Amino acid sequence: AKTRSSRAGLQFPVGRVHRLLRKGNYSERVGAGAPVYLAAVLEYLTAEILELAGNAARDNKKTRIIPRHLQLAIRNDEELNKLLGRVTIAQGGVLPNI
Amino acid sequence: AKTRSSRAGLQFPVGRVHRLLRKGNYSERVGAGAPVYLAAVLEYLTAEILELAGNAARDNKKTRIIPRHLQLAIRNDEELNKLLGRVTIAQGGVLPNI
Amino acid sequence: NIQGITKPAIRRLARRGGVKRISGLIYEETRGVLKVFLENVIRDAVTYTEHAKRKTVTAMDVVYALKRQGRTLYGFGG
Amino acid sequence: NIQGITKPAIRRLARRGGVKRISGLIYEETRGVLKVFLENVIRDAVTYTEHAKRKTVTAMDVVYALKRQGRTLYGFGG
Amino acid sequence: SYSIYVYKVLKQVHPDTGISSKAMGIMNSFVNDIFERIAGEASRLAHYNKRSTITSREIQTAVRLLLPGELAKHAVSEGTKAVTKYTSA
Amino acid sequence: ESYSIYVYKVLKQVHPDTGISSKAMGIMNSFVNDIFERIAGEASRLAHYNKRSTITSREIQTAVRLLLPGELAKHAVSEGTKAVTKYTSA
Amino acid sequence: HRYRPGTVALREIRRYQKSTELLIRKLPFQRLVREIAQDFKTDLRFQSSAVMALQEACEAYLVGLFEDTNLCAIHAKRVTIMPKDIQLARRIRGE
Amino acid sequence: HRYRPGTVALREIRRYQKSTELLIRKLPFQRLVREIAQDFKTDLRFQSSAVMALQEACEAYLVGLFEDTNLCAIHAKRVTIMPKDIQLARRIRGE
DNA sequence: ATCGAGAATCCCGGTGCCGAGGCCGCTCAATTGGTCGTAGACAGCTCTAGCACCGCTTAAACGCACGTACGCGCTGTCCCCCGCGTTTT
DNA sequence: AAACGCGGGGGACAGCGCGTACGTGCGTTTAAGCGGTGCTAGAGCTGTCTACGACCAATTGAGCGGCCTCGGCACCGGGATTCTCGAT
Repeated sequence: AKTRSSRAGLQFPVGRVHRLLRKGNYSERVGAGAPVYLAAVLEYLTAEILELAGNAARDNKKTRIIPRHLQLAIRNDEELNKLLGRVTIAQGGVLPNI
Repeated sequence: AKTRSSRAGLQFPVGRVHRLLRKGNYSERVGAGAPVYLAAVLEYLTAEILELAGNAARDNKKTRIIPRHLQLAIRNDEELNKLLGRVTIAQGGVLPNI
Repeated sequence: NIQGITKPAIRRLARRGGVKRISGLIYEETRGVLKVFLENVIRDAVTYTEHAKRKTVTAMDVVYALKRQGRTLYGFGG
Repeated sequence: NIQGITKPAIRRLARRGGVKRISGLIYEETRGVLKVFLENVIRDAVTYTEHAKRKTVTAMDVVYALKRQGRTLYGFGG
Repeated sequence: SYSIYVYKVLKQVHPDTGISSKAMGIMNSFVNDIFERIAGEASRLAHYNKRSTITSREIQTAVRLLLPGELAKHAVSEGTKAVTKYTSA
Repeated sequence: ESYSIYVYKVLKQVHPDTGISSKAMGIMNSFVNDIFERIAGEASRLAHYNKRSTITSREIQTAVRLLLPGELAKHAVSEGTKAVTKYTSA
Repeated sequence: HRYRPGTVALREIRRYQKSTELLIRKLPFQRLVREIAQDFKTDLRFQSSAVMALQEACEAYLVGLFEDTNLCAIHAKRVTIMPKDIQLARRIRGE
Repeated sequence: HRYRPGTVALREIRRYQKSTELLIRKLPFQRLVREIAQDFKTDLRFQSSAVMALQEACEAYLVGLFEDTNLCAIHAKRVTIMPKDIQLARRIRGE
């Protein structure tokens, strides 16, 4: 057995994403490439946020990412801030701004 | 043949509403009462707007409803204005307000 | 119970918002605004609870209510 | 082509908005704001056109673009 | 389109009042928009409760969540009356 | 079910010595679920608008262009295209 | 006879708030739409209704913005709208 | 020693903009939530996380509103926020 | 603040003309019975477990009182800029 | 629609009387913490049967034209409603 994730070189689950598309009342049929494409996009976005959040953790002399670090990474990036404009990060706080 | 609309005492099409629910990727199955309920709600909302728009037409000495009359009816009613807050009526104009 | 939102608490919220000076009439105004916001969210959350035939408002009910009012919250199961 | 949005046109839009007095720097500011708005809507409308493999932007493409930017338009097929 | 049904309803509330094609287009857009909002909320409710069927209960709850104040109260009355009449044919 | 295992795998690739709190993991899970819904919902609309019954990689790509801002879209499209190409060659 | 500054301005408000016609000239607006679209895709055609839909939305958006800009000016004890008023309105709106 | 009006206020801004903790006392907030919910349904129970979710959203909403209210005050050449600033912010936001 | 002349908007109106939705005819497609198959929504039913309650302790924050410095809202004055109109594209 | 001639409400800035809210300290609640219990409501399990769907024929409501006659657009009358400019 070879997972579709390993065939696509991804860490995100293609098989699970396929099932969620099929049972999510999105369309009658789902192409074979759609879950692969979606999984890769989700993985890319997670990597971007985690990389920026880990940098914020290191700047705070921390070795574990907390909601504060995620909020810092998202609000300090114009594109991530736009994507998550109407989103509230619990225990994220605000940017120091006077 | 007796239409489901006539069985429900409605002018709106229950059969068409049922098909639109079944082919709209909303759920796997649709109950028999769901289209009847939805059709009645759509009919009630249309009646409300049309009644208020016809009154606005009569106040403007007009015998035909135009987009202006619809805009007047919606913006002069707090509840209809809230429901259609993020909606633009083409050729509706604005409320006289200085 | 609305008086439990004390002046010091409202001041702290304003400080996080970057406010330096506050008028004395702001506290009552803020209490009114918070009441309206809470009523709107709780109303929808209770609607979800009643639809689930539950007697307990869940965090999910609140998350759904916030999502539909355009105030998506991350951290509570969605 | 942005200069085609003349000062009298901008004044008319302001009059419908209930504006009585207008500064001379408003005309250039308005032109910039309109350009940003148009770019955003046209970008999405063209994306819909390309997805349909069409060479003609339809009213539906515009309606869909407005709908997804939270500016639903009634009167043009949805 | 819903043009025929909008006209039928107009003749009931205003027998001597007509409607322009532009105004008819607005009404068609309105019905389609509200349909989508209600059906989409009903779809979410069913999924949230792990149900595969959208029933009159899901529609009623969606109406309460979307329609403001007395609009919801009267819409629920209309929907309930219609279902009752339909079940007794 | 949750995306916790996959978020951790990706974290260890971008930051091998960095861990994550349970609260931060919950934020990441909410984020993935939210973006999934946005993309799938837009792809669903695109298919319906074009009278199609199948959501394919083309619908996903178009949804990504409509939702992700600026270079986020550019890089996400590259990642998705690379993954589909690798998958089709197994 | 000379009307005092403000009298004709208020008369224009009354006239345009009563009318529903488009206030931007159609041909110049069409040229702007085509010029903007050229940067996204070349050789693009446009349905007549597509340009009309764009014009209706843009005018509605600008009228709505001018309403909020006016409130900002009045808030600063002014009767004249300035760029700072447009900027504040857009910032608060999230734009 | 007496700090001049404004010095301790700015120190508090720096402290609360650096922290992420909830600023409303939990027990009073819980009482308000239960009192408001009573008008919608009687004998309502609440998951502990449900009350926490409500508190996080309310605090975020009020902090965001105070940010826009501050901009309105500065726009009127004031450093003090007043009810008229809250009213303008909400009106422009569509609330 | 009130009262008239002098011009100068719009609003009402009788007259005329023309465009377009409304009743009508035709067509085709789909809504509604109809019967049968099946699948999940109800109804217990049973377990458990998660916060209402209480009780007590504790200590940290909320009110209040006061002192006192500081922005607020006129108030007035300078200068200066969009407007109204006119004339020409 | 664009450019030129005045021009006076209008915006912007200096003064200042004063409420008014920030800073600080003492006493009082009252919220946080900890511990223990209850039971009523959420979650898992099993039978079933009612309400869902599947295929399909039709004939009738509903959509595509189609002609047209009435209400909307227009045009000069003229009417009374608004705004400017002297005086009580």
